[PDB]
Amino acid sequence: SHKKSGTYWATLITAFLKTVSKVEELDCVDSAVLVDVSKIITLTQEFRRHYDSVYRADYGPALKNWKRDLSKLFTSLFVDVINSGRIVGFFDVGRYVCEEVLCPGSWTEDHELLNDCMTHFFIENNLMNHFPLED
Amino acid sequence: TMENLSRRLKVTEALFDIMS
Repeated sequence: SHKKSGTYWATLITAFLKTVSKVEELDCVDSAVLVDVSKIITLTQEFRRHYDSVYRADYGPALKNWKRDLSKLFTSLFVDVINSGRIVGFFDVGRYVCEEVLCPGSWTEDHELLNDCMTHFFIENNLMNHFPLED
Repeated sequence: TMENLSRRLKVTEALFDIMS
């Protein structure tokens, strides 16, 4: 396992969002990408179980306004430190938005906006730096 | 609300990353 490119990560982020939005058949994804996607969804599920074991409210009263605030959330989340656990939290926030805020089972224009924002943040912040992947 | 979310996510990151 090692660092991957921004190019690869842009692909991986979109496949991650389409998968959790249920707008890409497992079939239709490149195998290796489907591996990395599943790896990130599994980390997010683990991260969500710890959140849920400590806190009763879900993310849905802060993230209903992801529209103007998402980039603010993302920046606080990395202010004090960058590590892979903060990255997994970043992805679970994006998974929450797809799965409960945005219109379900669809690749709407807001999904594309979520994509851009996450992709623009992951890259501009060099998150690839703190999260290696298989092979 | 949002700053509060942030705080809770960092707590969660600390538990997830408890020691690694």
